[PDB]
Amino acid sequence: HEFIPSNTDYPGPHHFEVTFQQSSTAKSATWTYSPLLKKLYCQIAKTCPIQIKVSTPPPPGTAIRAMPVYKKAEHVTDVVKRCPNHELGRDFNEGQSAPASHLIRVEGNNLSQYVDDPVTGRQSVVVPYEPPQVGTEFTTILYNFMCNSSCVGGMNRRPILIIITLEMRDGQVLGRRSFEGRICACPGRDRKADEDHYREQ
Amino acid sequence: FIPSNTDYPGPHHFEVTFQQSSTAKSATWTYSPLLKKLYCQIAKTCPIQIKVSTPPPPGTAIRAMPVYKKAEHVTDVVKRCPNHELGRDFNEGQSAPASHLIRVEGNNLSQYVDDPVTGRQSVVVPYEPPQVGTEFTTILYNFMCNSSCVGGMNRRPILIIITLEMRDGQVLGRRSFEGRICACPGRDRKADEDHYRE
Amino acid sequence: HEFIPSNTDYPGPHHFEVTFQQSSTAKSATWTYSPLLKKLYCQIAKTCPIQIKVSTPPPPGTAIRAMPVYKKAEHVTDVVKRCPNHELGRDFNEGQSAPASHLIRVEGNNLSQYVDDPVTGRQSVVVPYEPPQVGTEFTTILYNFMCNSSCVGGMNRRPILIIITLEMRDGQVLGRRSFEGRICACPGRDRKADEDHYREQ
Amino acid sequence: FIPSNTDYPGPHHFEVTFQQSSTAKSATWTYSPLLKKLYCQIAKTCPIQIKVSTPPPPGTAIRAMPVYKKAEHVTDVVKRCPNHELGRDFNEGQSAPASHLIRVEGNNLSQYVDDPVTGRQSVVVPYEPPQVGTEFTTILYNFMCNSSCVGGMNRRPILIIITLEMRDGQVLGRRSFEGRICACPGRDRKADEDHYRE
DNA sequence: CGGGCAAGCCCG
DNA sequence: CGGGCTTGCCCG
DNA sequence: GGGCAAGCCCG
DNA sequence: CGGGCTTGCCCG
Ligand SMILES: [Zn+2]
Ligand SMILES: [Zn+2]
Ligand SMILES: [Zn+2]
Ligand SMILES: [Zn+2]
Repeated sequence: HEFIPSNTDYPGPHHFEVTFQQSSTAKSATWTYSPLLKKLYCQIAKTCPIQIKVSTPPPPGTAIRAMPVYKKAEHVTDVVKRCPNHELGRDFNEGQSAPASHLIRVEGNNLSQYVDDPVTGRQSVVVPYEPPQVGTEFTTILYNFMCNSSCVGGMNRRPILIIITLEMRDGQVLGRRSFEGRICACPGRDRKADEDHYREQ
Repeated sequence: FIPSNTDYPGPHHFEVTFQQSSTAKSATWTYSPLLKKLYCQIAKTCPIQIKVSTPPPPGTAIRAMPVYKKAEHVTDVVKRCPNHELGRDFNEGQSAPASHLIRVEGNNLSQYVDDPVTGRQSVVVPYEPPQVGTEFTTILYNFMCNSSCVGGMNRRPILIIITLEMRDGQVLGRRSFEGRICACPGRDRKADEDHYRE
Repeated sequence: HEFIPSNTDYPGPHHFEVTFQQSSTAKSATWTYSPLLKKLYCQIAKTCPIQIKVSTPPPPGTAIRAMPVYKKAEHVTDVVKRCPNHELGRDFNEGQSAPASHLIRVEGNNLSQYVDDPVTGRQSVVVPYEPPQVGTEFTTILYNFMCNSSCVGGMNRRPILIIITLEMRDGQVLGRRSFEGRICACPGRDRKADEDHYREQ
Repeated sequence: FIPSNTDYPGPHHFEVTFQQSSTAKSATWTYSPLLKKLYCQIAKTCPIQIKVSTPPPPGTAIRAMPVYKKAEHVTDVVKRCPNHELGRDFNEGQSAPASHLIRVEGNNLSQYVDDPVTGRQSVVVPYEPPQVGTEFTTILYNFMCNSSCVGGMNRRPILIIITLEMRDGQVLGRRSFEGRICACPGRDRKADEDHYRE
């Protein structure tokens, strides 16, 4: 029943950590992350891997949820859905399991379930927590974002925050991480432009 | 027929004219006589002037229909893009279908036509004589998508075709002009006119 | 009937002219008229004397209609009424003879009629023709304008035209004259400001 | 019936803060900590942050009520100007009373009170505890008239009184700040702060 | 009667 | 985002 | 009205 | 891959 989802980082018991590994320096690169600005820059409907870590294994049945919220207060109350244009296109909605309205999708996990809170009307996607893989330090979830930030009728130029939540079976919060998201035509350019705007302060 | 263009004044000489407009960069609308092109903002009231040599038949009307200019695209029926069609911004008002690009404001006797087989869409109003002492009959048009709209007109130029016609359907007058729906009509006109000079 | 009343001057077969007498130059004169800009500057709810003259007198039961219309196309279709504040206002609707909604009222005539066409919702005011008071060139009608142009919720800040129509006993327009209206606190100030501000274009 | 705007952080250390905000001339809102004063654009989303250390009481709710600052006018109820109340521009589409100055934006549990005897207007929401990991409960307010509006607050300032209450209407906590609803909060703030040194 | 200001708003 | 043009209204 | 934003065109 | 331009929109 939580309208206006919290976005403050909260490592919780197990020290919940969200990080970004690959970095492909380019203007029109499928994606990249600005640590300085705590902002992910990503191409529409492209695969992008995010890295999740814990020190101590979370209780059984724990899940990981991703949910978008608007950064600005005026808009915060507005639910982040896909724009009409992209929603109704056959592109990407042709025989998917994911609803057409959802902005965030998970790539490569069939256990992934798409939540439409019946009261708060909020949209999100959850997957069960998996402990890395024996050689590894990270549980890698791979996400898809299905609309550009600029998309008219949808996000319409308005910034969003992506909130990753480590949760119990019932939904209790164990860990939280948030970061700004921008779905772009060209991540590198838009990143550099914003990073320079920060340098020029 | 789908869809005639060539201008034809006729028995009553049908003239479509535009009054003097703002030169402003974001003026709700403007007309370039040089380029025979109307530049107008999305959803803004855009007045057009109709003139005839002789008082026409009683059961006669004026219809406006959009069609793509370029040879490739004429086939395609021009409607509103999905975003604007479904978005709440102007469709909340009862009067016109949300699909139609061209809308008529201020007239209640606005008939929105969807040809049942050649799915062309257009808007018609009964012709009225100018009010006493007046040269022009003014119709108020609204254009409900930007020319640039993706999944709609998608940056493709279109002509607006104003036809004077009988209840029968006989087309006694035809006039047309290029249309562009944009954010900054003044700017885009100026820019075009400069580039016609090249 | 008409939903766009035309503004176009139409001198009648009976030579219809709408005139203004000498107009006090003071900053906040009850009213003043710019012949240069063909616009009256009237104080809200003040006696504003209009001069009307004709070459040949018209048939009996011929009357004069005054109706406000927004000047610009973007607003043309909006009917010109009094703002909510002033309409429901107690401050000027005691001594009530007129509908509180009507912008334009007439002072001194009790044949003064208020038309509220229910077809096109168009508000106007009508009085029967009086051949100029004896020895006079013209007929003096007193108009009152009941809202400031700037009035919010009403005609807020949007210019208007006033259309005086020389009408036959049953409808037919015999002559028409229009002029811009601005209902302000300081007509003199606003007049000068306009006229001066025009003298470079 | 004057509401007690006298402040007391009672049992739980009841306090209201304002997050950091833009220093723009016409920024939707801004707060001068220096002056006990919130500068707000009309009908814009204005977030208030509430913090408590020990929350318990179950039926507890939070109400916001406007009152005039200067004592002469304190007796006068703070309603919306007739213009804005009767107007179309912000009323149809919501389920909040047209007369009330203060509205709550992101909440359906919000209830808009009309004091049967006092005729005072207020808006109450149930106390929601901060979400896990989170410092404060963040209530979204909007203010529906400019301070300057004639027929309402005739340029005369007001205070906003946020009260933490038991479902009986028992003041657990109270905090208050002066409000100014204007077109240009940044400008008015900057100017106001300056016109405080002497 | 005119000068001046507050506070909304528009245009560059 | 300012800077600067409104305008109703108060002051003297 | 100028300048900036941002999807996508072009070589 | 990046420089650049068009067209919407907001502001060193
Ligand atoms: Zn989209
Ligand atoms: Zn569109
Ligand atoms: Zn008024
Ligand atoms: Zn108000």
